[PDB]
Amino acid sequence: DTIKIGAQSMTESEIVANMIAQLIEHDTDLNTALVKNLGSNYVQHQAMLGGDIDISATRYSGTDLTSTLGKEAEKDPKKALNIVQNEFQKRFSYKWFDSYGFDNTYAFTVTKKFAEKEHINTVSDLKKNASQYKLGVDNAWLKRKGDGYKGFVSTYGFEFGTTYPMQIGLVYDAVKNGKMDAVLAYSTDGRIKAYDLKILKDDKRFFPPYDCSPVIPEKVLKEHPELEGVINKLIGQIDTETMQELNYEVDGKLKEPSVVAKEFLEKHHYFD
Repeated sequence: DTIKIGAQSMTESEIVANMIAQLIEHDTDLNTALVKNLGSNYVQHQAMLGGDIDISATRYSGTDLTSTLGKEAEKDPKKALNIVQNEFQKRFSYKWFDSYGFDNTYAFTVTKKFAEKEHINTVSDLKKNASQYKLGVDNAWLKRKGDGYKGFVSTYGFEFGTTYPMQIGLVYDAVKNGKMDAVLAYSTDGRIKAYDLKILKDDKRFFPPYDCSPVIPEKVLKEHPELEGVINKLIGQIDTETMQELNYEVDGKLKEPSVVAKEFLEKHHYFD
């Protein structure tokens, strides 16, 4: 009776995974374990297949759509969501829930200085001097299909001078400190606001939506009928603006994801 909760290696996945674990134990007698440092959605998916985790705390619609399901990058939020839901159900009997209420999308990000200096408002504005720029990206974007670099190139019609892959958590100082001209940040990271960075408009709508949801096998839900009510408490409850604050509590204020989770659940009375 130990529910195994997967967290991807993002602050966000850790906060949400602890929130799920605590809400489970508060409402139930099921205990819980966290399985951290899953490198990606593929790692998260494989582990669910093998039964190493019972719950993905965080999955993102555009990410599994273009990799796990091998589909085209659907550009509409609603349609892209319905497609992963019906496909996860049809293919695996896994329930991809409705969103928590937030989108966590790749976002081209620069300092306000650099954008005045280079006159940048949109991702197409980068084209003009692109080969002069250094771009910071995560370990996994350059090789991704459909929504990765290969696809960025054939949509936007240019490449950056040099691309630097690094742990996502480092792209926020690297851009503030002039070490990169641009980075491919994640929009729910709270350091974008905290460092007064600028998100460039994705003017060609290259990126799919990345609405965030928990995923749990039906097999696991039927086995523990009191689980879905728990998870249901969180659905539609965390907007982007809230998830940016929560993330910042860990990345900026250096609090444990467990403490951030506890404090959020306490503020909302554990949603009863």
